[PDB]
Amino acid sequence: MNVNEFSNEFDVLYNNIMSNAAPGLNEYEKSVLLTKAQEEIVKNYFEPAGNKYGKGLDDSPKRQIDFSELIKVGEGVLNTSAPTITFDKRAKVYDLPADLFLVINEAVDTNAGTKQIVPISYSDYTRLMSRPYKEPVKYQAWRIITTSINNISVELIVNSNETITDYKVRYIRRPAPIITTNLSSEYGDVTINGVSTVSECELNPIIHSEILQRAVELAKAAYQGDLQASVELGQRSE
Amino acid sequence: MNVNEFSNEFDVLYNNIMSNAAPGLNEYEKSVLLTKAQEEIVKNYFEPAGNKYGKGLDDSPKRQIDFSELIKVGEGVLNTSAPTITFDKRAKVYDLPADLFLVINEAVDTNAGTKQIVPISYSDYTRLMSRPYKEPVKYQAWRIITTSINNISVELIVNSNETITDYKVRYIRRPAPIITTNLSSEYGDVTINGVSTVSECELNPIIHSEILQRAVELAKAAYQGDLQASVELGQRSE
Repeated sequence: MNVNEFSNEFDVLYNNIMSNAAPGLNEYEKSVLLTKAQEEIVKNYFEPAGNKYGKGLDDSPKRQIDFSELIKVGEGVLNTSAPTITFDKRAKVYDLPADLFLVINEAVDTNAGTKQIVPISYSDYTRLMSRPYKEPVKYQAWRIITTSINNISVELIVNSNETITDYKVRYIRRPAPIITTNLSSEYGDVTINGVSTVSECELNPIIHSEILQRAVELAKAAYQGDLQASVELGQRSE
Repeated sequence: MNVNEFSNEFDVLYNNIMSNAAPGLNEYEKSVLLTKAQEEIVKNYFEPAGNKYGKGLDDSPKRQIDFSELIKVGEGVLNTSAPTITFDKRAKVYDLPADLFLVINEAVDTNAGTKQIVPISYSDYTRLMSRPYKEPVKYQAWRIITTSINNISVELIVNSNETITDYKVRYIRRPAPIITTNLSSEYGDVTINGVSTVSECELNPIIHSEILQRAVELAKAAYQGDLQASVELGQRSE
């Protein structure tokens, strides 16, 4: 659905079947609600417990087609420019892509061979560093996040006696805003996420209906003005 | 089969087929279990009562070929370097090789010809020195272990008016550890028997599968962790 279809069809649902019976939303407000709705839909359909089916990213064909146009593969760049301090002796700091939303697969190409990266929690790190050897298994590497400035920096703790030659990251790209008009034309300097012009949906058409319905629900709740409605539909913001 | 194949097939037999797969083992853990299994298999197979067949070192072609790659022949060094207190006034002290696991044959070349060394027990020593003669039979010599520091020292008793020219010892060499990967680490160098570098199995490939099976059994016994498993699988340490 083009942006013009998202605006026209919001009023067949929010505005009492385009009857001007409900309050009436500007195009900036519709754009804001659509952007928030798409963020909510992505977050809910990612986590299995966030949706109504109990199914996550790759738990059904529908979920696979939902995130199909967000999945991106990018390389990490060595953060040798800044001589920071790492928590681990053998940690090579790598910076991740800027348009990163959620990581789902990471791999590192060493001289010994490719090794799947395990994002290791702060408890497992303390548990595995209390042992004699203190290295990953032969076919894996660890990863912990470190001091990050306006980006995402990750320490790659690969086994000693090995050098990192590559670092591939497969992640969900940050969705672009949904904007139904040139905001600068009538609204002075309002931006949704830094873009003031018409922005289409960068998602598969399968979830456009989901996003529009969530936007309509959010609009109706924000206008009913009840605290109860706001807190109830705020549950699904995550 | 090389160390890589030990580790790969160890994973295959341990956790790559099991239904509710357990955490994979670190290479230090795998090397430890392989070395322990190696020593256990050697000790089981040297003693007939230690294995189900009732067959010892040389009781079948398989048992010969098992230790074929572990047999070594050396010479004992006369221990006149420093003074010492021999239990028997007419015994010459000799030092065995450091890498000695088990003695299976000894022989001494005197001026009166070669003589097979019979390791006499302490009760046999007491019985034999109660007789009027107190010397070995024609074509043999007697032996008892004496004060040993850092290596076995040995007291040889030959007939009167006989000088020893050399003392050959057919023994079983101490098995070298099986280490899958260079255990060098920035957090601390760990060793199996004092060596951190990669170490292949220096025994015949006929028992490599045997060592792997014993390693898997020990791994699963450790995984269970109850006193029962440790007690019943410690019976085979010997």
